Amino acid sequence: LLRGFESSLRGSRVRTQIDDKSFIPYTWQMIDVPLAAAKTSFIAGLDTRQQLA
Amino acid sequence: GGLSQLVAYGAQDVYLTGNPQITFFKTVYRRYTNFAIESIQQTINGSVGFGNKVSTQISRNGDLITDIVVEFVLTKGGNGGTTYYPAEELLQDVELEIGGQRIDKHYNDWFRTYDALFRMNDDRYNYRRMTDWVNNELVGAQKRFYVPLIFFFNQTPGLALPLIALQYHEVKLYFTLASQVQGVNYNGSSAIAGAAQPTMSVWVDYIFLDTQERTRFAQLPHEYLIEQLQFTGSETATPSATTQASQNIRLNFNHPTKYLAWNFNNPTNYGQYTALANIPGACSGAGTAAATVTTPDYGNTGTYNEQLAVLDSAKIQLNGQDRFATRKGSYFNKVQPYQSIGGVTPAGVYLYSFALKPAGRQPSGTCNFSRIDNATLSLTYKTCSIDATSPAAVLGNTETVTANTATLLTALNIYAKNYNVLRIMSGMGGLAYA
Amino acid sequence: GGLSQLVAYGAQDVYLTGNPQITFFKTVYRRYTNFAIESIQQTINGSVGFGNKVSTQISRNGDLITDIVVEFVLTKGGNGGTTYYPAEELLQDVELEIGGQRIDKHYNDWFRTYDALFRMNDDRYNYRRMTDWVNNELVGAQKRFYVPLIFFFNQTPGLALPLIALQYHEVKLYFTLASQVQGVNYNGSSAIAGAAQPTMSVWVDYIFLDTQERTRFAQLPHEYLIEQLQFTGSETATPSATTQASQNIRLNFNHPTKYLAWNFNNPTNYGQYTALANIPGACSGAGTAAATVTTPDYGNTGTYNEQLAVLDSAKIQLNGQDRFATRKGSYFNKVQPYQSIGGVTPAGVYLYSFALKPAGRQPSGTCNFSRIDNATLSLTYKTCSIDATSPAAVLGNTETVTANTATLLTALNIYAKNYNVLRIMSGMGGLAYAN
Amino acid sequence: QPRGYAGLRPYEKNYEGIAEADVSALQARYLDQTRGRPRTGDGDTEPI
Repeated sequence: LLRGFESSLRGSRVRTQIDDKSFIPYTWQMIDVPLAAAKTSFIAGLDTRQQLA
Repeated sequence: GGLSQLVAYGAQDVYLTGNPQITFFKTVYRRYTNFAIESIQQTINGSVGFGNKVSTQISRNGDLITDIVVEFVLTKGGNGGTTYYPAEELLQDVELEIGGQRIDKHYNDWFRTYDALFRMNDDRYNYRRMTDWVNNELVGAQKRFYVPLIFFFNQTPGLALPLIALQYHEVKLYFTLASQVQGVNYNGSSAIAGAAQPTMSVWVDYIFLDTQERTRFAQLPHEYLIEQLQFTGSETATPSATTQASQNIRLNFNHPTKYLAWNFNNPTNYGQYTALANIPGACSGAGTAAATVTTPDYGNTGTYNEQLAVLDSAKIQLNGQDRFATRKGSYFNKVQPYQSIGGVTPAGVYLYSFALKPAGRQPSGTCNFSRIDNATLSLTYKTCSIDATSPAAVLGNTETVTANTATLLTALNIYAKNYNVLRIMSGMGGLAYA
Repeated sequence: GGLSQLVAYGAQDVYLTGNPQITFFKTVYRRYTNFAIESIQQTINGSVGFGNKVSTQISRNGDLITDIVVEFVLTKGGNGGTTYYPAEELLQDVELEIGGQRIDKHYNDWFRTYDALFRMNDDRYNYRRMTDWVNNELVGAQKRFYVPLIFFFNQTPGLALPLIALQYHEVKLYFTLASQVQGVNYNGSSAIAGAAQPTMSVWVDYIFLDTQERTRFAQLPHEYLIEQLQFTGSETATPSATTQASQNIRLNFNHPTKYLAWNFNNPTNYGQYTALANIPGACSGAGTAAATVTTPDYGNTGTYNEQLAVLDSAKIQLNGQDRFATRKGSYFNKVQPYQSIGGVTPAGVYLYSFALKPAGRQPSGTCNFSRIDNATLSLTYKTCSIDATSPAAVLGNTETVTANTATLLTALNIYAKNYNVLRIMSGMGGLAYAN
Repeated sequence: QPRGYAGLRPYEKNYEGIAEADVSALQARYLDQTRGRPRTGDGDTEPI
């Protein structure tokens, strides 16, 4: 009780307790939905300046 | 009548009353243990007087202790309006020692800050009636004041200190009495000839337990989750009439902290957290020809008029990263207390909680400073451009400015309240963490 | 931001959040039974008027009852400042009876004492608004006043009286109306010519239960833990300029008691627990040439100015032995309430708790007077030497003295609030203990 | 008929009030005996 008590000594206040772990699992939201992507020939068009007949 | 409502029932009610779990019309009271509570006077060691240090040892009369009230008897050294919570000013500090270990410590300013933030309504009013003269008393009036202590065991029976489980350890209270008390033995810097020395008595309310409960406390180990106060004084980045002072203070704090609290003050006048001004109540004689913006209306030292406060804005930074966006001084004065306490905080007193409900006993979120290298409180001050002797200048002015007399608030008091564990075993106690 | 607090987790966080048990961010509310509430007017037997005794039987319209409010219509017999909680003064007392057995009884003074100790802040103000005129109303003004009752079932749904389970017993309220009410039909001792008699009506708030709960209440036996008020009026060992009077009052109380409460008062001035004085609000005309310290400023009868209180100190003995060290009257006025209630108590009103939190319903320590052969309240009074007509003497004096006009506080009212058990069985009931 | 019964304006079949006995049954006697003398209970029986 008087000597076996844990004190907030050096080594426990190191910055690596925060900087070594990334904040990605605490802020990111679960998606589980696939992302889209489409060809450039789908949004722009077919470029009607081709041949004639 | 009422039947017309009972019949008004359908699917939308199922979530509220289907497969009912409770009623409101039948209470089961819980059988409790057998106990009794007695108020017993402690002996004060040392010599009671202004500026003296005294102490008391808590006698083993009962098994557990809770409330502690320190009585003081003071006589007015001047007329009504010359004092401000003088019994609070008198009890300069109190230190709690268990087994020779320093467990906690309060300061007169904490009692004032604590009150400003956490007491309220008629609790606060009744509280002032016990530490001041509030019925327009005149010089020579004598009153006994009752100053409750606010250590963890002095607030709830849930944390009653089990003296019974501490057979080997003394529990002591060390008190420092102020060298001066306003309106009692001094008036500003002047001494009051003829003022009486205080009479003091410390009362401890002890719980007597029956056999089964007493035995369990005496023999079983315990871990009491308690709160402690941390406090350091700092020099204020003294406000100026020419610019906005700023300050960044690394806080030497530790442990899971439920909240930080702070104030700026004029160390000359107990409880003065705001600037003096010639507006009603803001200075001695305010509102008339005799008004002086160099001395407060002591009986009205505290105020809700934020114009006289000096904090423009603040933030807390942890290890280089902002903990929250910078907010205005009025956030910390009005919103924090609205959200976290439900009381009304005087201008010049600020609070920032890390807890959902910091006013309670149950932990509800803490900031552990034992894992933070650089906990810094960033303070931006208002510009003291207002001529305090002209009420129009004060009452009609802007958000970012204050009184020229605000530069007198040169002391900064920063407090923190945290949780720790008071372990008790085999007749002895002490803290789990330092 | 907040994220840096969540991430920097250490050993000291274990005792707060390790192996977590609860959250704060998702409350599951308990599903309750289906019920509805209604305020139903009762018929009063006997004639209502000043000094009359009337009564009502509570109608069996709903299944359970809780709140009861007595309505009165009073008029002002003088201007603002002449009345003080007149609807409370008017209702001299109320007695609760079940099956012909007394269960409890409250007194106008108790209502004042109760209010003085247990209500607070805007609850207290709102209460005052329901029993007095507080917006400077003038002579001839008429107002309807609501006096909620303070019987055990009038404080919480948890004790709703199961009228439904009392199929064979009547439940009655007996109300005594005061012979006089200050500022309504009398001004001090003088009758007010032309004063109107009060209009009175009693309203009972009933709970209508759905089928399953009604069935259980009607058929099952019940034991409701209730509070009761014990009360005896006493002569005060009135203090004098020449002496510190003292008194030993054997306390004739019984049952597990949560607390004792008492006050000293002027027998002719309702609510006056302190001496009169020529200081603002402390007497009729205070502050001017016309000031008198024989008559109060009735609208300002209550005060926190202890100088005008008369108890120097007190102790309670049990079986002739001290129960606690002798403490100042101001202890019982300011600290006990601070600790046990959390409100502010007016000067002249005192509290001593045997309980951690007597203000609630849950037992938190009691003193069983049915097991204490000789309990005594020992009082020491202040010396009545202050010339009440001189603020210099009244506002600037010592701890042990009071006003010369404090000798007018000759009545002592000692109350005790205790627990008992109300048993309802097979349609009938009564209390478990007489004493 | 175009509008079907919306179910609004309901009622409760066979709603009886709380039973009220007119016989007015006798009051129940207590369970705790009267606290008489606490120290000299049940006489003294003085001798010759």
